[PDB]
Amino acid sequence: AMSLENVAFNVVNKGHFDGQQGEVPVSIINNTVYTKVDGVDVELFENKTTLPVNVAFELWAKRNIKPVPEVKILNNLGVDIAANTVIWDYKRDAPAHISTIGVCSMTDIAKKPTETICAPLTVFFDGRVDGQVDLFRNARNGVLITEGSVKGLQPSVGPKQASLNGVTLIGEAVKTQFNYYKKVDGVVQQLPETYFTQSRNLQEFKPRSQMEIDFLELAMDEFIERYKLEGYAFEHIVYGDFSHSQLGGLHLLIGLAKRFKESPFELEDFIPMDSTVKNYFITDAQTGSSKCVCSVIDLLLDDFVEIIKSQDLSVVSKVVKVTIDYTEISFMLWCKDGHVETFYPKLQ
Amino acid sequence: AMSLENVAFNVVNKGHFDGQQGEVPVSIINNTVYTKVDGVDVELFENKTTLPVNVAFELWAKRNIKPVPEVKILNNLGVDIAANTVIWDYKRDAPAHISTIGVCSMTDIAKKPTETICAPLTVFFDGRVDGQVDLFRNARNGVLITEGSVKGLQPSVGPKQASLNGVTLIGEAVKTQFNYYKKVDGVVQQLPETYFTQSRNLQEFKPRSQMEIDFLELAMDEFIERYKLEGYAFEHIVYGDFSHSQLGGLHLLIGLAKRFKESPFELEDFIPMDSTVKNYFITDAQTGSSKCVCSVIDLLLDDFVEIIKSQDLSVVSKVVKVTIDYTEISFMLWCKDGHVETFYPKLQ
Amino acid sequence: AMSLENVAFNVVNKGHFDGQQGEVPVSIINNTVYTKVDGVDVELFENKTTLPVNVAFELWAKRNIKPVPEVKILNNLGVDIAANTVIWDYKRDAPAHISTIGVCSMTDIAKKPTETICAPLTVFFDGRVDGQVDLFRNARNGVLITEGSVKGLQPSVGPKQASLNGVTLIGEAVKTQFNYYKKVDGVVQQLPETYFTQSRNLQEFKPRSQMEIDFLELAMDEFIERYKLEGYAFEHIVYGDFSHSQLGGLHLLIGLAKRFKESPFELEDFIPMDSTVKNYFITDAQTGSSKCVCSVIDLLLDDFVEIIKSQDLSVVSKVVKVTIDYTEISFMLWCKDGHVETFYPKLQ
Amino acid sequence: AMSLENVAFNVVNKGHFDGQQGEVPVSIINNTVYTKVDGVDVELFENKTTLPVNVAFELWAKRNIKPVPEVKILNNLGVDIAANTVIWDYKRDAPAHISTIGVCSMTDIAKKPTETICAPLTVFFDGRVDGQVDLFRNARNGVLITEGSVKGLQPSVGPKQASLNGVTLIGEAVKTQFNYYKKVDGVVQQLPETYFTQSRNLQEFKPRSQMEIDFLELAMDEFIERYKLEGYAFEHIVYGDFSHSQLGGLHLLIGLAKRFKESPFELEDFIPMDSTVKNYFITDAQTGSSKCVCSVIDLLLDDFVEIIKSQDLSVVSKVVKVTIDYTEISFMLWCKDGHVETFYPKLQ
Amino acid sequence: AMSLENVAFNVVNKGHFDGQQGEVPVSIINNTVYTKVDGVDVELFENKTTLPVNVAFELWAKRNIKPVPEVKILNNLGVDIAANTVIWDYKRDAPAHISTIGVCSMTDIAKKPTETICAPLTVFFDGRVDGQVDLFRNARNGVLITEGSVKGLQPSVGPKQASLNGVTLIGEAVKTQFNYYKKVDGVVQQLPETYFTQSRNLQEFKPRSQMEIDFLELAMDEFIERYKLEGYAFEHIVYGDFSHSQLGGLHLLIGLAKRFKESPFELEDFIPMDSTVKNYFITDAQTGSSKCVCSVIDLLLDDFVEIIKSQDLSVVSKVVKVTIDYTEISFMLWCKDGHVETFYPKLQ
Ligand SMILES: CN(CCO)S(=O)(=O)c1ccc(N)cc1
Ligand SMILES: CN(CCO)S(=O)(=O)c1ccc(N)cc1
Ligand SMILES: CN(CCO)S(=O)(=O)c1ccc(N)cc1
Repeated sequence: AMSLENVAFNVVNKGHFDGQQGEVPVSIINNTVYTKVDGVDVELFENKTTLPVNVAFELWAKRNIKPVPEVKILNNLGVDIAANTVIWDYKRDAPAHISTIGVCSMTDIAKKPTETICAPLTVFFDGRVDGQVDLFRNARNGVLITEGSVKGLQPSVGPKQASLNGVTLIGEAVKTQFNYYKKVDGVVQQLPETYFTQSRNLQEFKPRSQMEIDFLELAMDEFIERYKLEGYAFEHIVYGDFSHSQLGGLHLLIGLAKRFKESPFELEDFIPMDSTVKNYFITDAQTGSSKCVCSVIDLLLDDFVEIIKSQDLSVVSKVVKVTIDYTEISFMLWCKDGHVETFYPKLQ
Repeated sequence: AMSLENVAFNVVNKGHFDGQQGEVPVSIINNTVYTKVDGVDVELFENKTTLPVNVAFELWAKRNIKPVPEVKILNNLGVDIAANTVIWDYKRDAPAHISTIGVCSMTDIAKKPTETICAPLTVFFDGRVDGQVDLFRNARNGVLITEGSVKGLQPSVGPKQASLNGVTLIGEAVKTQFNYYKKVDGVVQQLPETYFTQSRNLQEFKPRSQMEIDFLELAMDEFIERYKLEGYAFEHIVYGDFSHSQLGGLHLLIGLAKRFKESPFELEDFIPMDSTVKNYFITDAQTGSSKCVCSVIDLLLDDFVEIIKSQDLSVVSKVVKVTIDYTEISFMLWCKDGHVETFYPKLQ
Repeated sequence: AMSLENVAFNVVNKGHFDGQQGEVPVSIINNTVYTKVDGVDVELFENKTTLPVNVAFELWAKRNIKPVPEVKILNNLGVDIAANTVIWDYKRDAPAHISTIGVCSMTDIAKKPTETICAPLTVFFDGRVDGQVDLFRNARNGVLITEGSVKGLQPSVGPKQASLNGVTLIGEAVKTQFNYYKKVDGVVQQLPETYFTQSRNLQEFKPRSQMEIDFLELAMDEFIERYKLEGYAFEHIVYGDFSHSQLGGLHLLIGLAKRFKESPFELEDFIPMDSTVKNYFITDAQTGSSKCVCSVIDLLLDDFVEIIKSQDLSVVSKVVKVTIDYTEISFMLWCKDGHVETFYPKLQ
Repeated sequence: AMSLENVAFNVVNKGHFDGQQGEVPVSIINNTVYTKVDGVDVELFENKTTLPVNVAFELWAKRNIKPVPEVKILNNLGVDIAANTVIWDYKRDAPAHISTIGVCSMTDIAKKPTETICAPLTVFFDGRVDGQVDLFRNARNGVLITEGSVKGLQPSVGPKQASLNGVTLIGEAVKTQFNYYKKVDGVVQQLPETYFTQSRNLQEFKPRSQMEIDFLELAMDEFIERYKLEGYAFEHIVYGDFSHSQLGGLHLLIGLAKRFKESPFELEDFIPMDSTVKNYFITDAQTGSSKCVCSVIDLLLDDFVEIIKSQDLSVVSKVVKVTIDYTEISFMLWCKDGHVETFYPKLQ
Repeated sequence: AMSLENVAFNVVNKGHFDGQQGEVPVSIINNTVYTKVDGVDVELFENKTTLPVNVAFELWAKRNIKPVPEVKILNNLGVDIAANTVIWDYKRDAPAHISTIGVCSMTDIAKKPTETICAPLTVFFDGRVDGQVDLFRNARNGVLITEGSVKGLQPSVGPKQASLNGVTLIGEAVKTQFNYYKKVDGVVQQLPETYFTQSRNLQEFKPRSQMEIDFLELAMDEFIERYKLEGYAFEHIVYGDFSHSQLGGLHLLIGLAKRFKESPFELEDFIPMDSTVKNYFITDAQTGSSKCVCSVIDLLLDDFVEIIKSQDLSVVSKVVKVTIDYTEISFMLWCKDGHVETFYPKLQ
């Protein structure tokens, strides 16, 4: 017996939709949901989605509040819809998937993921919910996550981190590292060897290796010497070049974090979504050096060093493909006289 | 157990709110309420009120679908709020009253009209509903309607006509003529002797007396002769003068109806609401004669003739007060040499 | 090379989208599309849909401007989406279908109806367009219309009338009568033997048989005598009973049309969409007789007479199923002592 | 001392802005202006313009309520802005001009038309207002209207009709025929010899000559015989051809009016504005004959007959330029063997 | 002579409404008020309220700019409306009270608090304004604040802190500690013994006692030992337990502040309003420990220690009622073997 007033009752009393009975008075004005509290309207939700205000409110109330894969991973794995949950995309303030299965009457395409309407879609299944591993076994297309082993199915160990209510974290009190499984047209796929992005923030960046601790503490020249990175263009690629009007390199989040402690800068996130590679229009406040499209990836510095050291440096320009977050990322490698000139996630 | 989905269910299945159980999918987008029918959104309601879309939808669904007094009568009697019903104002596409009593959680000031919050307000009671005559007896301020006598209470016979779902009519299959009662500060008040407006439309005007039949059929000079109206300025007041740039007279709806059959004209209803006297910005299409504020009243021609013939015609200008629809309507009477020059509902 | 400015250019210069090249200045403000003409904004489109303003504008510009089946027929046949066209629903001022195939980048689920995404959906195909009959042969689910025979496919002759730019008409200069075909799960289905609604308006109703001419011209008692309709409750069912507060019968559009010439009435279309059976909240202006849900069907009077005369009148109450516009319409037949009491399209 | 509350006070008490002092409570919600009357909000204005709601309300309140030139004439004369008035465009429910001179603080580019900002703009002056003829003499660019002669200035007699509060009419109680004057770059320009459109409606069309009376009353073949119109394609051009899927001709409003009495049709006004030539997407309800862009002009039939009879009929195709409403209207004349095939206002 | 333009003039020139004369050009677009400055629109106000944009703008301009009681106190005391002022609720960006008395024509229910309409409402009076103490003496229901003594009335010393333009502070240059008085149905009430919340922020929390200084500086075990808090579950209740998926305890703002210096966390304020007890959906970033509804109260640690040490610890579960900010707060006390297990502000 779903209703706007009941969804509102649950939000007010439980912090989210929890299947409780009850109603609270609600008013909708433009794209905002209010509730009456002692005779005054209190805002419960502001719709930032392209869905109707009351439909978006319900999907937000019915969001998954357990640690879930980051939307970038789900997208990279080709997920179209989730089974009996809503993956809320906090970077977009909107549902990660357009349609639902057994969640909301307005967005439901089916009540159960076994309906023939779901057959052409990659359905996301959560092995932590009863019967979901079996639903994955019967579905033609799907992605499954589990905390433990699945008999007969060989796993792909996912990232250490997961999103819990919009907070990306490596769980200590909860499990955030999942086993990933995928099926295309009934066949259990073999997921590829992959690197993972670290999902760190510029403001609260923390090193996750001795190489990363040395990058943030040592001076540019001490570091490049210590890790035998001469001829690998880390001065340009990682540290960044701010001497010309166009900002040079600066494609790794750790290099942006090192710069951030000294001089601030503006990052215009012109396509605000979760993605393996992010594009920013950067303006350096100290120098005035800027770049319209600066691609940034948060790889562990050790992983980036491994990737750049595993390339043939004898060709002027070439595309280097790297599996990161299960997807194929194309990089542009530019070399001269056997040394790197630049290496960046290809803008295509 | 009120809900948006339940109100929508009742509208779809019952044509209005009928206390039935059930829910239908609803989407709200801007000021419109839609419901999903075979996968497509079908509009159920467009909010034209100053209330939130879902609140206005509920009050419209909970509107009184029995013949009820016209909003002009309720306003003239000082009604602030209705008891356990919504009087819908079809001329404004909005509730006739701001707040409610036992109707909607968002607009309710009380569940029962006996709450101390209601004491200062003139509450409208409907004697056709059980216990409402008693609630009027216990209310400090109120207006009561009934189909018959209430022991000890001196009645006031109201208009022949009532509004049934926005259609003003004199009932043949339903009763539309009510007894009216009013109380101010605990004391039953004697309602004045009053005339009533006829509530006719310009497009579908019908005569309701032999004098009105003679006005519409006979020529101007022979009607004035037949009814001894020489010196009463009916040529100006009722027929209208279109020879000058400013349109002369034309203050009785019957005169506008007679003109309408011959030449069309524009009536700009610049304050669109139900009222005993209406003001229009009129432009005559045939002549180009116009008036920014032309006050119009729909009195039965016999009643207007009686009012104008009961005036002392020896003073240049004076205010003539007439009780119409229970309210005092101030007219401006202008005379010269014992004859009427003009008589119009005085523009306040 | 689709654009808002290009769609606007075509609307301004061609009256609709016609694949022409060019751009005109456009401004979007709230739900309205304007274009600059001699320095002033001229409204081109007001969005009444639940789609974004620019998306709805494009689908409306790309509407089918040839005679097409009425949305009620397409709905009754289970149509989900159209192939490479937009069926515009003029009764809802919105696209008849949510998604598109090869029409608009925002609403397209596929470019060609052969994509696996379309397989579960009943796709509408138009045999008047090259290659569409073959696409129907290869589609898993679909409805096809043609002007003539398709080799091997057993036809169903559809209604005489079709919708041309929102005008329902029986074509004289264009063909409006189509052959209909349907497929479910790869199998051509035999469409049932069916009656068709006449799609007439109350305001401009025209008789289409001598029985209908006799109904509108003759008095009630002599029409019933002439057509041997004694004991068939036409006085209640077709003519309508306005003597009580609840309006009796009045379920055939011809009966509403006969009443309309004499006395006006309000029809509140509370679910405004195209459907075989329509529900109205009716209020009779002359009597004040009303009904919250009055189901109305526009059958040719001869067809209704045939249906009611083909029923067993020996049971108190029973459901009578009739195929109209390819759908099963459930009627409620009430009898007493071998005579009809009432017969109405059963309110579901 | 301009204010929203003061503009609202004037609208409520005077029917428009009349420079009166006073304030009324106002509420603005979305694009609508309301005022409180006996505790309920009454709508005063709904913004249909691309200007802010309160700005549009003020310009509408300050509209010219005297007979003024039709917007099509002002546009054809190149008018950009009006001096100390607002010409309200009733066909667009918006101001005819973007900016103002001495009217509203939000839209004013100047307080007086003599400011240097106005010099490049063609300013409209009204000789009926004191000092406006002199302001035209001192303005670099402008259009002037007067009721009589202006010493030394060679006049142009304009149309018989003018717009009074949105009603186009030939004045009997007011003057609607003006003398027209124009200046470009300080130089008074000679306005061309011109025909005028009649500005009639399809629904209330009235003949304005014996030829027009004969067109509406006589049958096609006898009207063509009586007025020696053999070989002039009036059967196609004026009467219209509804035998094929594409509607033939039908370019004169009188021909559309003759057709309208017999069979109804839909005219989709896809560019809703005032113009000498109008374009409609027409669908004939009786036949199903239609045309995406059907250009229509309301010329007096005598004037159209004069234009078509003054053409050389010896060339296959050619552009015929005719001055109508002061603008050059390009027609397309198609001939074969010395007889007209078609003649239509050329679609630009 | 109130107006939108005048309110805007005052905001621009005085920072708020100050009764000055003058007007500035204003434009309203959707929910925003702009003013023209050198030909460009500058935003003055964005409506976040459920009132019309211009009405909300006026009440915000007319807000009380002196230190005033926090809305939580006024709510706890049952205040319905303020006398001749607007208490602006900065936590909701809306007026604290729906209606006004002598402030704005759109929201005024009366001009003076002595009107009979105000009789059933608890009116807030400010003894710092002339005549307000006397108005409290004559009002049936009310709450009065003063800086000094009121003859005959015994006072209730309120919190040290007050809100000055949305900044909660203990005044050094202004007086923020008021004497509170209340009247119900004409009778001067005796306000109860109460604790007060401290109204501190998590980001800028400052200790206000030696116990609070010791809590923030010492380690958990040193503190619990020093203040003899063994068996009082401060490890769970105040410090917080982050070892399990559900976050344990953490109900006092000081404990959240201590945690905040070490590890960040997300507090989803799902009912954003001023209240004695606040509810947050908390997610701990370091551990991933979370709780949908975590009730938080900012009591001085000494006050919380006093409350928990004054309870009978012999019952498994019981409701403990504590007067905080004049209202009764129910806590849930859970004990086992004479020791506290948990104590939290009861979620009811
Ligand atoms: C409860 N209030 C005061 C009534 O004593 S009110 O909410 O402000 C209000 C309610 C109804 C009307 N008609 C007007 C104001
Ligand atoms: C692609 N999708 C599922 C279809 O297999 S959909 O986008 O959610 C959708 C498309 C069209 C209709 N009619 C309904 C749903
Ligand atoms: C002042 N400006 C330029 C005029 O010289 S303007 O504001 O941009 C403008 C004013 C009026 C019209 N019709 C067009 C543009």
